[PDB]
Amino acid sequence: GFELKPPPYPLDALEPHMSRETLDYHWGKHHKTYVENLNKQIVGTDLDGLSLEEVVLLSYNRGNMLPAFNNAAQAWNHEFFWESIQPGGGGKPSGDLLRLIERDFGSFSDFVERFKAAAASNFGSGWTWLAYKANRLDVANAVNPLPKEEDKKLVIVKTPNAVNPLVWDYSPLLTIDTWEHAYYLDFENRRIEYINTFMEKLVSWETVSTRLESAMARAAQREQEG
Amino acid sequence: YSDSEGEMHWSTDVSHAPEFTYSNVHLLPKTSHLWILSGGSCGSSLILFSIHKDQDQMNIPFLSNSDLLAKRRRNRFLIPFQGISVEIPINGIFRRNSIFAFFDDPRYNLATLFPKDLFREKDNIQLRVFNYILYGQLVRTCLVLNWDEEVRAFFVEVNTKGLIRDFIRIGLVKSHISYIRKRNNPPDSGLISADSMNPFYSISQNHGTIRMFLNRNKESQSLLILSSSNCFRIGPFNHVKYHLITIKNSSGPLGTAIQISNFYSFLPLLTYNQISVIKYLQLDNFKYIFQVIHSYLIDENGRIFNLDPYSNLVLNPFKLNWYFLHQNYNNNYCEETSTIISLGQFFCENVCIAKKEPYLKSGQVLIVQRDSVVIRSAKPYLATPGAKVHGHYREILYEGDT
Amino acid sequence: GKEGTSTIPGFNQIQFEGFYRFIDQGLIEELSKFPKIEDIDHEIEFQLFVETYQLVEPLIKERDAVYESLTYSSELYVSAGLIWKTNRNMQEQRIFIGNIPLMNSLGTFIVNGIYRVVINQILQSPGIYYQSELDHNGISVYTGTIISDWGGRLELEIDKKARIWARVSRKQKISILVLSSAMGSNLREILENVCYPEIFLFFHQRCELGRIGRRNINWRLNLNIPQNNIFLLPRDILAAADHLIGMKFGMGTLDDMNHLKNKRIRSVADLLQDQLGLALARLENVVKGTIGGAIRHKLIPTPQNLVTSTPLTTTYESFFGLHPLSQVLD
Amino acid sequence: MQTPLEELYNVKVERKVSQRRLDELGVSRWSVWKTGKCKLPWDWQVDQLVYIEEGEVRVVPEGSKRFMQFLAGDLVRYPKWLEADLFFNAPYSERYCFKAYADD
Amino acid sequence: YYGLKTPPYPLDALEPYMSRRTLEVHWGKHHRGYIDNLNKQLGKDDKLYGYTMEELIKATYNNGNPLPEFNNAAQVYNHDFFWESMQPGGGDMPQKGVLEQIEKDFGSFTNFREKFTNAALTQFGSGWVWLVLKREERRLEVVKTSNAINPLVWDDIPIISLDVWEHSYYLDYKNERGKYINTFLNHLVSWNAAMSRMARAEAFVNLGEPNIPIA
Amino acid sequence: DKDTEDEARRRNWIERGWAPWEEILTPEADFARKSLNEGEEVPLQSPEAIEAFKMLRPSYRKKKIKEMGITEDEWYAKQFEIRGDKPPPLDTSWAGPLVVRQIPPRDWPPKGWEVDRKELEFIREAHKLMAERVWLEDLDKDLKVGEDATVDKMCLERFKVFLKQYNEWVEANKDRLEEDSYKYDQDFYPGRRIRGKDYKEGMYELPFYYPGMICEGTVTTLHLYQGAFVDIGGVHEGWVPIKGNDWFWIRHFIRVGMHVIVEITAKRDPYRFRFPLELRFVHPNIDHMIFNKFDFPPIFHRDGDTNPDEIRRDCGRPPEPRKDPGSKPEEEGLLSDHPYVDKLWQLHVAEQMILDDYEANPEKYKGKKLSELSDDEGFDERKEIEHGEAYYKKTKLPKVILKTSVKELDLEAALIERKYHNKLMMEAKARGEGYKIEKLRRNIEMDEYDSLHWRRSLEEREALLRDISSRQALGLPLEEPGRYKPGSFFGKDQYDPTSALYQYDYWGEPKNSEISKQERMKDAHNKSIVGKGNVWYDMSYDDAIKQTIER
Ligand SMILES: [Fe+3]
Ligand SMILES: [Fe+3]
Repeated sequence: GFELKPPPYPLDALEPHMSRETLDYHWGKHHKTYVENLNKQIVGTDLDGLSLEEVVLLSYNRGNMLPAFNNAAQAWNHEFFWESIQPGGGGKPSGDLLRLIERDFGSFSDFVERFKAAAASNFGSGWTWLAYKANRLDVANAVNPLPKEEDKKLVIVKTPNAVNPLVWDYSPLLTIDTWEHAYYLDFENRRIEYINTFMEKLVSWETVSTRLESAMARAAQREQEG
Repeated sequence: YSDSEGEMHWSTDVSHAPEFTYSNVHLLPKTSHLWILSGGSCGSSLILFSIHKDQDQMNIPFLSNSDLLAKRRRNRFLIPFQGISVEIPINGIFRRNSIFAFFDDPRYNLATLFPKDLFREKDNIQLRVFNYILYGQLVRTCLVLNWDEEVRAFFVEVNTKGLIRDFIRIGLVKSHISYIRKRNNPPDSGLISADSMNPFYSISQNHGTIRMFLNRNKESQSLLILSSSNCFRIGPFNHVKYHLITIKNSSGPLGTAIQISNFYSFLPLLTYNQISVIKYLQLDNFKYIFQVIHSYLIDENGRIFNLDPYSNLVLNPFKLNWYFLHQNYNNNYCEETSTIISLGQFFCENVCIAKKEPYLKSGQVLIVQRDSVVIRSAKPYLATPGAKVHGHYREILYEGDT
Repeated sequence: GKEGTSTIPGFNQIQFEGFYRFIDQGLIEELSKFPKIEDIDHEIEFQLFVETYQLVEPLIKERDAVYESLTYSSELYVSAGLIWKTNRNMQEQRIFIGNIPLMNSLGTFIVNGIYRVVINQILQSPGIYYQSELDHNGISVYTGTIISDWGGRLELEIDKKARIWARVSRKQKISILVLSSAMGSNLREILENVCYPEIFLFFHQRCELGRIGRRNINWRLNLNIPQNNIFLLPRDILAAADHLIGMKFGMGTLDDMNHLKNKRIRSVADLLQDQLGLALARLENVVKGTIGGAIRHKLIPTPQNLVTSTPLTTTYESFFGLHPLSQVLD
Repeated sequence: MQTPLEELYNVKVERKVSQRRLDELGVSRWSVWKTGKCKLPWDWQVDQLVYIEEGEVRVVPEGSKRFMQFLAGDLVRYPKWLEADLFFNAPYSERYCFKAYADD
Repeated sequence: YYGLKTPPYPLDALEPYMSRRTLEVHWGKHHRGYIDNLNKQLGKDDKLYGYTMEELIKATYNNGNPLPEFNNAAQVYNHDFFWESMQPGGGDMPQKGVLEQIEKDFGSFTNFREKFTNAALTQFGSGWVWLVLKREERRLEVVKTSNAINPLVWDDIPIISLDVWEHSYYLDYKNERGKYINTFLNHLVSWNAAMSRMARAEAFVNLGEPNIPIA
Repeated sequence: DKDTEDEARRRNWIERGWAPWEEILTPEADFARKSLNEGEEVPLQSPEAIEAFKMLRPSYRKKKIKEMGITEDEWYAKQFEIRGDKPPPLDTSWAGPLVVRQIPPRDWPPKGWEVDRKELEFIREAHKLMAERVWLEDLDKDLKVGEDATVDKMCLERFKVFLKQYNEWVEANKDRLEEDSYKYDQDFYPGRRIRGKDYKEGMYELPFYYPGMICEGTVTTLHLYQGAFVDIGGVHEGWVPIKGNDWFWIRHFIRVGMHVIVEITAKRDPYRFRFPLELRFVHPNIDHMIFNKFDFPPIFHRDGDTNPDEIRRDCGRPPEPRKDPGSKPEEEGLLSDHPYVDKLWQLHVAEQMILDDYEANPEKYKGKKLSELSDDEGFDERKEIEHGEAYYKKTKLPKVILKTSVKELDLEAALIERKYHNKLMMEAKARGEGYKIEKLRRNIEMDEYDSLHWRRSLEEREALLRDISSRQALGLPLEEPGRYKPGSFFGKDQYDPTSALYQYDYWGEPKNSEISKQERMKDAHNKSIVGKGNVWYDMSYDDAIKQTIER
């Protein structure tokens, strides 16, 4: 039921990089099918378009994998993926992330090499995520009697097919579409170039920071609400 | 009645269809013999079907401010021993809602009974502190333990340099059927109970093959044991009657057969049968279907070598030279040997192979070799027409069974 | 333990072994069956502490007992509990229930100065028995019968594909098509899990099989119910028709009621235990009668005052004097 | 001869692993689990990569009477669905990181 | 230590239903990359080395917990099985035993094609489409397996394999997987290949019926 | 329904493994079957019965044998001839010529037995040659026949190097392997190592063989329940898995003594698997007459096979199934019960036990420092978890005694804490108050040990969740396959007291119920303390500490 949000940048913004005709099918074909299938599957269900993010969580059904889940996750994944890239790209994180990756992944140089290796090692079609970890299990003894600041850290999670860290109660910050359709059309099968160009020419740290300044706001209330 | 454990068998003259279509009873239109193939029945011991399968050799037999001293653990707890007096049954079992401590309060709120551990695991035991009235001291409280399997109480002692302290624990020893997912093993405290597990830090015949088959009328495979008490060897006799830069022919490997791209199979077929040709042949390999074996050997350099392409010639890998095959392996089957005794056939007690050879004991031919034959003991029972055979084919009968 | 393995066993061992079993095991078993005493709820509660039972050697010797025409017997003492909840105070006393007759090593009792022996009785064992039956015209109807420790006669006969009669008595001719739920069981949830169900398309008198019956009902019907359970189960009734149908097709054989495996021998141990149970059954009525009189007069009686030696002594004297099995020693 | 329990239960063992491996694995960032002489029955519902710093741990698979001796400085990867116990006789601490499917 | 086995046809022989350029990367890069990675892993371990292809996949599968070498080991077999499953001038319609078995198990080929296409379409993400023979059930089956999973892990014998990995069709059919699936079954699938795979499978399943004596 | 005498017979062959095997009857037994058909006591009219009657005299047997021209031993051999219709003759047609490459076995070298790695890598290069594409069309091209086709024209160097290594290994292990055969295999059987005088030099060991190679051999023994065994010139005979009534037709073709061309299907460990060389006939082709298949190859059960899981793990057999608990592992509560805390609790008690005694009376303790204190005598013979039996005034209860050596105690840290906590109560006594201490230094170190164990259960659980979806999205099993089979698999009779089938609650619980009898006592026992009291209020124990602290 949800409308397909166009990417917040012109379709011809990264021609010296991944071309528009690739995007004409990655967004105009792949993403259109994902959203329209949801419109054909959420016609009269119990949800009928409550909120897109919780639909993936609701359709997750704790691993039961309802049929609408795959299109729902892909719709959010690609939509989240479009925001992750701006025409400028590259650069380095600005302050807010720097206090984290340095204390979690040693250094930015260590992190980027680790991030590229994780995405490259991702076998088959899937997604690689850099997600803030603010997990809260709905089970006995889940709450830590002595919470610590370093307990909620940044983790690099590689997920197959269509599954996002939202099902782990994590808050994704950035992701790379390691599905072959995202990168196979232009530079053949060189996923390494796809990962390199994504990190050095396409990452939007400011967008990640905006999606990170929200991360420790959903996290900023859990410890004080109780 | 059967005089030995074994499996039912009849060659013929017994109605395959039962008398009624719910019973293991068969009628004989003609008189015939019912054979009981002797076999050890190990039905008195547990059989693990994941490890015990057909034709397995069995070299081994089958099986068969004192508060801070307490502790709240998983479905158990310890308490100091002598105002929290302890009440216990004669043998000691707290079924449900039973009290184990009252703590009579003279003032008529509760004093802590545990060191308030920082992690509250989801235990089945529930502790409740019911306050009674006794009139209608009067508000003497009580300690009630409840679960949702039986608790057991037995005091443990901490010996150290002579001095002694008593400690009563109350476990939740269950039926052991719920002890899945070994994490959930109160046996983590079971060793301090009546257990004798070695810490591997200070601890420092029967034969027979498995004759197991699935009788679908039982939905459970039945087991027989074939050993030296059932199968015996008949004495040796002559029953098999047989009908160039090269070395003598010797039985051995020819080398790995590479796959043929014309047949696009990773492991080459190398052979069709009568059914296969009229079922699997792509109307293009007919030119290659030969009735005679043609052997080709290639080297690491890709060169194709055959020697004479008219006779069965192969290379011996161990001695690295060519030699002839035995009989050219013609497509049409021809009799090479002819054994007097065929495999799987039965005979009675006094059948004679020849004049010199002694008589053959009753049984079924189980193993056929070049000279000797191994027989599985069988006991034929003569049955007249109109008799009723109890049991389906290959059904296990024990001693005394009708 | 290896008594008769090598030598000829003592001729009185059966009498000897039975009595020791009765003293060792047949006393607490019946005493444990003695219930609590209370009317509804008042300043009264009476009970017996079974674990504290004691037996005292008789004062009189065997020669004195026969010469005086007395009964050579031991005295049974059990601690009893009484509380008056209006006072809410516990009164405890070691009461004297009565006298338990003692036999000598030769296997003979003396009651009122006469040597009496308790001969052995042979009865049909509790369990399922499949036996054919013929009628005025001849039906050859296979019949399954269930016997309990009370001599139950729950017959279950098959009239081919028609109903399965379950007459408890001769006038109780009743089917089981609608008795699927019956006592507390259910509808066709497990009835169709064995063979075919197309055929379908009291509290304590004879309802428990006992220790012996559970073994036999499992022995024939091949049931996984543990021997610890005593009460009959609808699974057992369900399995009764299961093997009953097989007899129609020729599988299995009819039980021979004259076979000793179908018989049970009850010795002096069994009979003395039964009379003890009757005595306690008469004893609980005495205390119930006593508390009614005590309440009606409003006096504070000791636990001894609530009991008398009559229920225990009289029943044994009646047993030895009237029961056909208790014969005068020849 | 019977096969050793190591490859029988496909438990990866990397004895006296060189310092190069410990870097890219982030062993310095693995959680610490320290214990003394005790017995820890357990069943691995997920793959676990355990590095041992001191002491030694003897693990017996459930139903077995043979133990697997792991010394200090080794790397042990307990696979999924493994039912066993963790015995100890000396103060023992480990750095571990449970790994999901294709995690790393 | 397995060489990169070339397809039984030149890379340009699949035109126009398959561009040779996509073959140059699907077989020249993806398959060869799988070949090189597997060979490096086999050099480390002498236990995995020495396993046959069918045994190596099943052993590395580890009963549902694949070893790190499984992905490379499974893929090299799948890609090798994929090239032989296709041939120039392929497609058409199977005959003889393969046709009889498909009719016997799936009712009709058109029923099988619908079952085959639906399994291929519903396969989400990277995976393979397998026409396999069940050892215990003694019948043909269509199974969808994601990523490198192949029915050898369940002892099933593959007969026809279809690669629905996005690298196999994107350069020619992009998002039109259905058309790519259809042209595979119409002009690419080698039904002659299935018969030979059936012949080897027949050596282990015996799809025939016995000849019970009258006596 | 029913079953005619054509499908029940078919069902018997397929499911019951029926086969009309020949019965070689004696003249007395043959006469019984031919004469009881006619009745009980009647003149025999059937010529078969009449002839069977005359054969009861072996003298009459001689006349018939003499008349038909038989040496009286062919007749004894004729009676064993297979009766019934013969199967159609086999016509094994080769699928083109067989092309053979002398490829060294992949599994070489054997377990252990380090060899020249440089030579080994040279050998292993031949394995990559398997991928070479070979067509029957380009086969006669550059074909060599005769002198040019001799061995001296062949490279075979990678195979030759393997032979050099193989021969060296054979010499160093010929005696070692033979002794193991005697040590483990009591009796020689087809498929076991040929030992004793029957062993001949030159027999190929198992590492010489590898699946996929073609061998020429002769069948030496036929086993009805196992199959035919082929001698392929090795120490262990090859095995072809032919089982059951399939032999009824195969026995006409596969007969002992014939020469066959066979293909090695699998090679296994001879110690575990009893038939280490699993074979497959390629001439004659029997694949169209083999309907009974071994799901798993038969294995031994050696002396040390105590753990069933080890046995099935050594081979490829599935694990032992168990009843599924029905509870999702991920939704189960986390565990914080660190096992060492229970042991650590014993040490904590001992620290307070010595200190309390030391503080109580200034005994001989002053002679030796607490840290300097040594253990007593006889601590070795204390079994340290030794059981026992005790009995109180009213109750008889089991007792367990736990010794604790003074070596594993931090007395100096404890006594300082003991004194420090002792120097913290007189202030309360200075104000007339209690001094219930929150926790002791031993207690807090239990908290971190539980915290460490809880942390292990935590990060595992979240990693478990991530593992669930990856397997769920990929079809991989969440739990171990084979293990945790569905319900009703374990037989048909399961005692379920919850189910009304096994329920005995017809009209209330009978007074003779052991549960009810063992319920009224708890009714008596719990009311032996309170009597006819009434419960004012009731709540769980966790809440019973909160309001007292809040006071
Ligand atoms: Fe994508
Ligand atoms: Fe592919």
